[PDB]
Amino acid sequence: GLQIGTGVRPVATERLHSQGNLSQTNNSKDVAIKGQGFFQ
Amino acid sequence: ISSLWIAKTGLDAQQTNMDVIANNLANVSTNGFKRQRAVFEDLLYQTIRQPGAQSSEQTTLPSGLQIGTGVRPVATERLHSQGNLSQTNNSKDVAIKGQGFFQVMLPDGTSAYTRDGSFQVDQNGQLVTAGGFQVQPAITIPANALSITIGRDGVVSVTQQGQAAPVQVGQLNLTTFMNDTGLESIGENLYIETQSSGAPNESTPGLNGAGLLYQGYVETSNVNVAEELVNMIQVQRAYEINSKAVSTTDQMLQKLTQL
Amino acid sequence: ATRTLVTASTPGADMTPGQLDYTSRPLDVALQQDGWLVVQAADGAEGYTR
Repeated sequence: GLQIGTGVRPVATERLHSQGNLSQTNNSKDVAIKGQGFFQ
Repeated sequence: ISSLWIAKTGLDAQQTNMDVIANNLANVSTNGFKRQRAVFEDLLYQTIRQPGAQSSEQTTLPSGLQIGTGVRPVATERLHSQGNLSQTNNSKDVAIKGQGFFQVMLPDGTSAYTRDGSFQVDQNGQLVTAGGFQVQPAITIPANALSITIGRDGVVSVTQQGQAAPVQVGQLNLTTFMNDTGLESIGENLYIETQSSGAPNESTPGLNGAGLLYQGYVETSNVNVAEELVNMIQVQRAYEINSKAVSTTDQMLQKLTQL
Repeated sequence: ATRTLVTASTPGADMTPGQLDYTSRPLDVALQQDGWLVVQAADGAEGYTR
C-alpha cells in the first residue's frame, strides 16, 4: 500500500574533535596539546 | 445518503494529503531525506440508465446516468533526486554522488538500506550509524589512528605513527535496486526492499552505475518549500469546499425531514 | 415477511496507529504498527495495551 510519516526527532549530538588554532599567552604554565590525548 | 459518504471520502483524502505535506515540511533539515507526493485515484462508477443511442439526426444530448463514488489515496511516491551537499568537515561523513544505499544490520538480523551518511566509531572500533546500528560490510578502525581517509570508490584507509604509507582497513561498497521508488520506509532514515523493488545488487562505488563518495559532506533533503506552500493552500481550499458541500446536503436533508 | 428490526452493533475497534508527540521523557515509549505492551490486569490474567 502506501506509507504516511509521523515527524522528526533529534537522535544524537556529535562533537568535532578537530585541532583548533593556538594562541600565545607567554605564561610558563600554559600547555597546548597538539594532536590526540587528554590530561587526567 | 450518498452525498455524505462521498464528501467524507473527499475530506479524508484532503486530510491525508495535508498529513503528507506536514511530514515533508517537518523534517526538512534531516540529511538524506526524499520528499513524498501522494497520488489520488477515483473510485468506480455506477451506470443507472444505459445511454441508449438515437442516431435520429436530432442533435440530442446522450441520455445516460452514471454516478460516481468518491476518491481514495492510491500511492505515495518519493522523488529520488540528488540533493545538495553540506560540508560538516567531519572525517567520518560520506555523501553519495549518484544512486546507491549503504547497508545496515538491524538488531533482529535483517538488513536495511539508508542513504544518510553520518558514521561514528563505537567502543570496539566498528563503524556504526548515529543510533548504534552498525554498517553491514563491517569496517573496523584500529586505535591510535592519526587520521582516517575514505576513497572516492569506497576504500577506507588510515595512517599510523610511521611507515610513511597508509594502510587499508576495509572496503565500503553499496547496494542498488532496479526500482528504488518501491522501498518500504521505516524510521531512523531506513528503507527495506519489498516485492515492489528488485533484489539488491552490491557493488563498489563507481561501477555498475553506482555513485561515488565524497568525504566530509552530507546530502541534505530535497524538499522544495515553494511548492509545499502552494499545495498546502490548495489542500485548505479543497477542504473548505468539501465542508461547504456537506453543509449544503445536510441543510437540504433537514428540510426534507422537516415535514 | 415485511417487518425487519434494526439493532446497533459494535465491532472490536480500529487499530490505526495514532499520532505521537516527542516529549523527551526517558521512559515514554511508542510501539510499532501492530505492537502491544503486556501488563498484569486486576484479575491476574495479562492484558495488552498501547
